[PDB]
Amino acid sequence: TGRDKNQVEGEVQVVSTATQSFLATCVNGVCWTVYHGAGSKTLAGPKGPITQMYTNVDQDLVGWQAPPGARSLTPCTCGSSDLYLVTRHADVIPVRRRGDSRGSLLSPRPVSYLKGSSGGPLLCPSGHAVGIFRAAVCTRGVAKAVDFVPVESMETTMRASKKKK
Ligand SMILES: [Zn+2]
Repeated sequence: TGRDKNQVEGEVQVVSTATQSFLATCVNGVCWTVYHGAGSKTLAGPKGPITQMYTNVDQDLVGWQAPPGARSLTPCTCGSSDLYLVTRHADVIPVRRRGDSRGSLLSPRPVSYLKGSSGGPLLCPSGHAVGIFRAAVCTRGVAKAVDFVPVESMETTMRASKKKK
């Protein structure tokens, strides 16, 4: 079921697929990344291409089966929305969630800098992942608001991995 070797111990893992590179946040023992970047799965685990377990195309999301290769952050809805997002490498900025699919980036920046920041996570002020960046709202040439996938959508995969048959 994928390579999944070498201890990851990382809340967010940067990877690259046949189309591009972006981010994936481990949540509830499930690595979640952005569908508009993975496509035909086969990304890069700790050391080898891993296969995806589920894919919410209607929601543009894909969740793998992370186990001993992921720290997995805590979901928790959090009444407070002072979240924090990290870019492909770091960029720790505070974003106030404006909805389950929207967050207000307190620090506007050129959307080009957010290229690959999608698939990351908006962590509550306590270290709880509740939103994975899905799209940047760029006005003149900088994102003035971040759109992201809801963690509640990850729970549906946990209830049943697609279950087509
Ligand atoms: Zn939380």
